[PDB]
Amino acid sequence: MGNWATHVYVPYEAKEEFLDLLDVLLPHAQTYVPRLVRMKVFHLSLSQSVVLRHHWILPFVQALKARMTSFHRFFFTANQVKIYTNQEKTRTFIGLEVTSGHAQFLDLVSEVDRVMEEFNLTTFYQDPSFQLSLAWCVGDARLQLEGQCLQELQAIVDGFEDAEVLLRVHTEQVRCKSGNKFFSMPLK
Ligand SMILES: [Cl-]
Repeated sequence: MGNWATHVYVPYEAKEEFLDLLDVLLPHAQTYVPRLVRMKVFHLSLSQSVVLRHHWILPFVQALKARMTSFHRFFFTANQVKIYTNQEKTRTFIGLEVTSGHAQFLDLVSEVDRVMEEFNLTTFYQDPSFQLSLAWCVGDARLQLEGQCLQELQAIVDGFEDAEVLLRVHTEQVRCKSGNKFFSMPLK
């Protein structure tokens, strides 16, 4: 029945205020790299993207639910613009990196990692970061986006009047995507 792309993350509610901020940030970045495309959904990753045999999807989700069940909602800040690539430098991203709340994400990762190991899947990246990805493009666009563009994007965010949309985000759930299936679970 195939091996399914599996990924664990914390959903980010993309409120109108956030999407309307992106309506300013993205065209600004597109003056430097027009081919940037907005992300469709937003979240903070807690696992690598792995592949899992179909037979183990529901057991994996059950194991995750049991470990995530005891964690509480918490607040985080994501208002620092970041340019990053995938490992092979064939995709570039613009994101908002988490500052306050990073430690709480690490605690979630520690429990997700145990479920990964239980299913013979890789644990999280060695030097972890958490970020809301806003937009991406093909190729390595760091030279066009780092420097002047990055500083201008940060100035737009800094000028967003400390809006709670980025400053004090209240997490509510953990979600596992496996193929075209989405399995949610609440934080307390
Ligand atoms: Cl372009």
